[PDB]
Amino acid sequence: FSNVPAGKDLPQDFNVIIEIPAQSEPVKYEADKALGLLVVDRFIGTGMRYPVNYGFIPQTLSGDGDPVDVLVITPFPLLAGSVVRARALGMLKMTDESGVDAKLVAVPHDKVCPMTANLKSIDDVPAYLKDQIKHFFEQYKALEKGKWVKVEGWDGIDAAHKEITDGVANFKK
Amino acid sequence: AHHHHHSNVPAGKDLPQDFNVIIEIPAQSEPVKYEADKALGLLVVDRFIGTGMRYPVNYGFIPQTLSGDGDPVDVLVITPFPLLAGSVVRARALGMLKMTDESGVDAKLVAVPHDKVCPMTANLKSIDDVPAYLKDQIKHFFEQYKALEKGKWVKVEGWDGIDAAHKEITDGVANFKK
Amino acid sequence: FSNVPAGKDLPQDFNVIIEIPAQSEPVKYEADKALGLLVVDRFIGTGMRYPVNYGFIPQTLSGDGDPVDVLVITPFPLLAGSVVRARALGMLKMTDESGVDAKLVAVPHDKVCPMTANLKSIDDVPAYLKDQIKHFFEQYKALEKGKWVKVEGWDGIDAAHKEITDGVANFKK
Repeated sequence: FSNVPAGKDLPQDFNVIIEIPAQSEPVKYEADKALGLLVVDRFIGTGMRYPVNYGFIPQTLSGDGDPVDVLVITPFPLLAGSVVRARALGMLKMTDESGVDAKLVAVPHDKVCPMTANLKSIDDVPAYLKDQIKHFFEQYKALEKGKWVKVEGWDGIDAAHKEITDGVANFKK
Repeated sequence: AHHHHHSNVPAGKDLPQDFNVIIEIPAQSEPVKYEADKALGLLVVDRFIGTGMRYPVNYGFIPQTLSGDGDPVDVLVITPFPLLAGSVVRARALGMLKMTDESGVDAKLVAVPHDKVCPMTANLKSIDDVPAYLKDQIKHFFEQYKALEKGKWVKVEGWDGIDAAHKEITDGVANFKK
Repeated sequence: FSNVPAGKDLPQDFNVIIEIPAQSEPVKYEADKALGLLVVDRFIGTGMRYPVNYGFIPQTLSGDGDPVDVLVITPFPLLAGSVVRARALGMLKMTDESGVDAKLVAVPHDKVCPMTANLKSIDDVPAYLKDQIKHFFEQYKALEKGKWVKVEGWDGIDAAHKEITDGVANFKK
């Protein structure tokens, strides 16, 4: 996660470290140090599973103190902790109760995943998947307090690439 | 069975109503038992359990209890999605499932998590609150889970209440004390 | 894997180390030693999952430099890296763009898995399961240029035991 380059040919050709695999259970665990065990923290959202793989681009800083943030679309889930060579489709833009959030949207390299090769951009994503992606985030916080999420929409590849370019630059200081 | 008389984690922050449960088996797990082989340094496939029915619920134990010898208090955690094995969940009692083994009475505690870990189970106050469907799947699991094995049998006796649950917990923690 | 004996009573009674659990995702990973992580290699075949367990018999050597290959039928998948006590049902014979390949077909020992006990030969194996297994292999390299697979048919317990027997001997040489 630390020694993983951002990409072989940036910003078109980037690496993503998987965090949460598609279809993952909506449950947050939390290592107790003082204990050496995983503790069940809480149950996330209204009970909907993660609809895509979620991860990050290593060696990036997105002005969120966080790394650049990626939703990776694949026909089968990817292992948490794995690294996938990827390419951008675009981005999901959201507003929060505490600001703005863009998630990058990606598919793997065509040689890795030949089945996603027909997905040239975000407009190529079936409407059902896109609708499951946005709905996930709209229900994610659900319930909690004075928390919420509004999906503002989708941006394109060029915006994706800018997020990536800037992320790689920030991270260098 | 369970009440024969010949860790780091605490039993609860407010016994007996408020306890901790270490998950051993997640819900919906394959009915297959593996055993670590010390020599080989590998998991060996031990047996296919029962008749092929998956675990209808999460199974774990309350730490720093003894219900019988080398038998901690036994717990069936109800949660809308499975819990990682070796994970710890703060729970509360709903009641009990009462069973007879070829080795005596086996009483499983039933539980949901804490209302702030799992808001979805909040509406479940006792075993009567538990949908009929889940209740039937849980006792059915247990009816069938020794099915394969010579000289082994189970006899599900029925459900007990939150009071009986709470008493098992106390005995449990007390017996671990002795 | 190398600590592991071939069997407790060869050839009828043998051990299989599981590599690929049944129902596994058709996704191939690869450990990158410089990185200390798993890298997503490739999405395999046309997207059909592995229809059976796959492993090998330790302390063997088939005719081709590899250990004896095994297809292990079980009601439920088996953990990769685990060892199961098994018996033989027969063989699946294929032709390849580069030659032949025979796979051993096994179920676990009756006491390990009572529900496979009625399967005494390959003829007892449901046709659906059989068709599933063969189709998997036929569609597997499918989508690779100059790569193909042609299932020729099945052989019986005697050929299975022979492959085991010869395999054990080869390893000793």
